[PDB]
Amino acid sequence: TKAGSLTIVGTGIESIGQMTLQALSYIEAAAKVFYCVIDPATEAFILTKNKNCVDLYQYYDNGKSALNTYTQMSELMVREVRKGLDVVGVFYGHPGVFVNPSHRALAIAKSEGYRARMLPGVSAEDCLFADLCIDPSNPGCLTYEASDFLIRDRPVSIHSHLVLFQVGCVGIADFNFTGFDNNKFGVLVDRLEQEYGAEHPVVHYIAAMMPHQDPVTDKYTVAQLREPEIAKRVGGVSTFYIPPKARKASNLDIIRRLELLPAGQVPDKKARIYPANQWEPDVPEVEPYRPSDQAAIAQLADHAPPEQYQPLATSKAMSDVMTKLALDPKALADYKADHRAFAQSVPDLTPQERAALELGDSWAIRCAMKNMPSSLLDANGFPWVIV
Amino acid sequence: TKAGSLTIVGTGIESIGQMTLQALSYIEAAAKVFYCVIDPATEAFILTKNKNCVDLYQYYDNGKSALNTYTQMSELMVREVRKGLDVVGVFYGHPGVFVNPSHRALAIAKSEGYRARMLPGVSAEDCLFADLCIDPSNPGCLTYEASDFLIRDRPVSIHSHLVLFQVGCVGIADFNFTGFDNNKFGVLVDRLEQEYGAEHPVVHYIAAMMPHQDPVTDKYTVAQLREPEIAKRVGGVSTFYIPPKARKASNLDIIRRLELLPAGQVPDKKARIYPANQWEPDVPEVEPYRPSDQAAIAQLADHAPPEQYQPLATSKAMSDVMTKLALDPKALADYKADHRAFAQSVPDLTPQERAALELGDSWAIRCAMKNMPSSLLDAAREASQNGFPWVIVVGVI
Ligand SMILES: C[S@@+](CC[C@H](N)C(=O)[O-])C[C@H]1O[C@@H](n2cnc3c(N)ncnc32)[C@H](O)[C@@H]1O
Ligand SMILES: C[S@@+](CC[C@H](N)C(=O)[O-])C[C@H]1O[C@@H](n2cnc3c(N)ncnc32)[C@H](O)[C@@H]1O
Repeated sequence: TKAGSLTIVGTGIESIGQMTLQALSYIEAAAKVFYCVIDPATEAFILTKNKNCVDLYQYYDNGKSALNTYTQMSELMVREVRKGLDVVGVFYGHPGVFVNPSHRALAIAKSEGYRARMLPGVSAEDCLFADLCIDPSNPGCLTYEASDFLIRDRPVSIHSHLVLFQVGCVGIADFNFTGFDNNKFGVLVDRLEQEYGAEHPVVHYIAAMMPHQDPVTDKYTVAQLREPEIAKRVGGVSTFYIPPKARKASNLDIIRRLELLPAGQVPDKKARIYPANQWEPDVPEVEPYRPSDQAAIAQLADHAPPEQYQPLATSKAMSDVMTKLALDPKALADYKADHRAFAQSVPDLTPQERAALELGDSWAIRCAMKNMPSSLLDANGFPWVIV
Repeated sequence: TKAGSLTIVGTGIESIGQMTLQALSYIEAAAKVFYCVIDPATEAFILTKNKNCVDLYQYYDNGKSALNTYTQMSELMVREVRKGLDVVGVFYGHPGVFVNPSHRALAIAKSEGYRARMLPGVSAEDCLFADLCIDPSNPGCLTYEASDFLIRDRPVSIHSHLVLFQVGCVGIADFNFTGFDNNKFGVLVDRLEQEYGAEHPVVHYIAAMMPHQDPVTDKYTVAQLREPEIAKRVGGVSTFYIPPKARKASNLDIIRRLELLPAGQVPDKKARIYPANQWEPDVPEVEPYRPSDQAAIAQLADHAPPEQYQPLATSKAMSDVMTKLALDPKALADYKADHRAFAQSVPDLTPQERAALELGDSWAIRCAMKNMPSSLLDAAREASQNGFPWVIVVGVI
């Protein structure tokens, strides 16, 4: 209703490639773009996509508090929203993951009654999972800012993943163009030694920022982090991953109340699904091809899709319109204003496809796009993860 | 040297738009594509981008263990890798976040000496942060699978964010096409009552899967989750967000070791940085425009970029090649195989740009694309000494 909007989007971590299709489309559509990114290829790429961009990075300065910079960054965006423009703010990675000015600007915009939305992006933690070959679900994940971790004495779990952002700037309030002197780093190492022990592994992680670079995935002991040559390697794009120390056992009361037991059984805490976490100290080898695995693979020769499976059965015209709604913010806005009007103007849709667009309900769109078998409907069927 | 590769990529959560540019380019470049996605528009989109796709979802069945299905899905991918093909597996969201077969397939491919890589994507947790307007950094974030949370008695922190995936299938071991009766949901609700109290908020979160839909961001008390009408709403794509019950105070020893109070002390721990988390119970109003904020804004009129600021100073030819390397997997592989030959054949690069690309060093590329000041070039010679952005979470910093 009110003129003016703020859409905050991400670029991902690795230059250009980790930007989402929707982030790109919003950058292109914006009246004005404000950006804070940390590699020039991504900056150059953004400038090719919109003629009215402002680099927010110029609002940092030596001995200028980060908070004054962030107040300024968010005010530059919100000023343009107040003038009635469709504004896009761009921050590297996920624009809401360890970022101050995005949240400020959106909350101000929202409080003054403008449309305000954050679009998710690929974070450094997303890259971490991908590059270190770990899954937050197994065995759970604790994520902290390193200074907050120390100052608020945040709990660790030795049975779960621990991820620490900003380990290169422990206790730092003021910006500096030649980087952080991280001489309170030893305080973090003290905490890690107390929680995990001197010989426990810490993985120093830096996601590749350019498409041809390898990630840094260097394992050190907690004690090695005290060596000057090693502590020097930790910088402003460094994250630590600390693997679990032990496997947590199962709670017999919950096992009973969930009915996961037929008489006596033995699914051990150390009996793991392949593959095991390679960073975790003293983890045994797990066999990828056990007899049960071999038997499942043997069944592939006789495989047919089951009766209840729903094959895709759509059309070029329907696929085109669903793609357009995802990749054209203008088309989406029109559809959102008037389902019926929009749906009538779409060429080459079948009566079912048109009807389904008119309603906009998930089931109608699903039936138009998937053949639902008879065996299924005599009862929206989803995959999960076993941990 | 060994022929064949496995690249596993995500599609994000919201249909089509949340796919990354690199996920798309790998899908297009693949010899064979294997996918597991949960909306038809994303599925249809994938099929327009590659001619040799296989839907992995057909390997689920009633009375077939999930583990057997996952062994099968991974083996379909790795079989094609062993034949020397560039294979791409595709999973919705981030392909390594609450997903079994991706990790298995990659670990096998890696162990047998094939090129193997996972490309990250946008997870449901990423969507959650964006839609619920929260930052994992403030005040820290614990993320669990709901059944594992109960069975292993995983610890909560009442001072940090808690995110629980798979709240719609508590204790469920068998696959079935017609969904699941979440009959053991009450076991989760008891644990949440124990940890947080009956009146503590729980946010039922479902990210929009189609671009036109709105997310579900429905706040309930723990007690309200016992009502059948409310419990019925929690399904297979439901995640719970539980906000902090209290703010944690600061440690005086660390405040002293980090030298964060020259004057002694201030009088507050809940004098928050704007904005506050609007899901927290009894969160006070935070002032966005304090006198210090107004003073910072007043300085915008006279602002000039500092001397040390590095303006972009590149060329179309350089921007084009860096974009190509990011969006064309074949160009990237060629470049990686021989930096110098690749660099020689790029048209219209300046001598510095060519030299930078020949080396491949990130510092050299940066210096070819930005007008660097002497002081920053001085510091780099005698780890990367650049000012990078950082978040402030602790008010006293
Ligand atoms: C202000 S935050 C911004 C994070 C960003 N919004 C994201 O989505 O990851 C800066 C911190 O993110 C992490 N980070 C940024 N780039 C990284 C990279 N290439 N590899 C590993 N961690 C990184 C580091 O912990 C760094 O101190
Ligand atoms: C097997 S996992 C796969 C997760 C996916 N790889 C990702 O990156 O989020 C399924 C679980 O993810 C979460 N999930 C999936 N889709 C979601 C949505 N649209 N909104 C909220 N949570 C979702 C739910 O917790 C669900 O039970």
